[PDB]
Amino acid sequence: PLPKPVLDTNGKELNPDSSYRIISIGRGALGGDVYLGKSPNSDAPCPDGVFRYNSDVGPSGTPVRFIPLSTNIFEDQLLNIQFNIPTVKLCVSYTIWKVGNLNAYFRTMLLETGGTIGQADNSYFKIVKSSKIGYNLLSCPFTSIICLRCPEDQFCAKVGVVIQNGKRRLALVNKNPLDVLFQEV
Amino acid sequence: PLPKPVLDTNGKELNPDSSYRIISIGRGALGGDVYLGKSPNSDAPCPDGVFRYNSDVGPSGTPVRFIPLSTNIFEDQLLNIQFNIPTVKLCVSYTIWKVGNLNAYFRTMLLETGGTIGQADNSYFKIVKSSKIGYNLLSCPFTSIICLRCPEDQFCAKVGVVIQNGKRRLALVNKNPLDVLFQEV
Repeated sequence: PLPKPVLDTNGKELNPDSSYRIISIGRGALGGDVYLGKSPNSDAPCPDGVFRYNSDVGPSGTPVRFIPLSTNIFEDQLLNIQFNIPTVKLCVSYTIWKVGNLNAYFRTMLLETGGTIGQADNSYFKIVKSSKIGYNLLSCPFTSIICLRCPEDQFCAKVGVVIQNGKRRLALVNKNPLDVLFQEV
Repeated sequence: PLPKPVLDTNGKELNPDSSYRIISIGRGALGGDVYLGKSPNSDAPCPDGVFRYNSDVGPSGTPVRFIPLSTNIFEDQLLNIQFNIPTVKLCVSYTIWKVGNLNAYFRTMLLETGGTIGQADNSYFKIVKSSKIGYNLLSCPFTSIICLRCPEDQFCAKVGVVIQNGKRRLALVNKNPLDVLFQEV
């Protein structure tokens, strides 16, 4: 390869200082965009959970920006994600996407906000062409730990959805990842 | 291969209901056995940290047992580890080895007790021949999550040591893993 850029919904390359909604390929009740929601069982003072609505015949997603290593947004390269919105003074920190501690009930890690930019921690994701249609999100937590004999020595897993309190919570999964697209604003 | 068994310090295969000390190949202040210590900053009611002494000219390690998938203890197969000792009624749970949440200061996960047996969670380890001399411990957390294109789809990392409050705390590392041996009791 060369590095392959990630594309808008219209075809335009992704711009580090434009904001996009993550939208789902599914049409119907089988669809709904990514948004920032309050976690049913969080003790954070801010909304800190990454969900997606139950149907696309409702609100639009919360817009996000992407922050690559540098300098453009390519497929298959570590990058931060961050909801791009106004927030109360108390919540400015709870917008940068992050993957949380192991959750025993779901047997996986959930996506939340409260991460950090440009640090080898739990805030690094990847975009990749899906297998069905479009793109998938990947989570590469623990970049700062050698994954033995793994591609580029890194742990990576597919982003998908679990049902937490009847809402759709984004989480690391094994089957059925969330196929998505990126609609500029 | 066939499956290769793990050996005692005397040569005898490892027995699921015998207990061993994890001892270090280093001689001197360069040595010290694995033990169960109180974590300087834990809010657990029980000692819950996996350390190793600063010199071998001191106390002996806390003995452990091993619990394989089944039925014997081989190299390179998921297995639980558990300090095999008497405990107050309140602490019976804080003996089974486990790897903890990401620690931001050390940029890695630390070893603690409080795990569980026979469950695809944060309590699974592997034994493997080292590269220098003897054996190493491996940590395979998140067995219940597909590691993309990884050997057997699993995240694995080398067990080693960080210095937490001047004591030696076992942790996942990248270089210099802890070379160990197993001395029956």
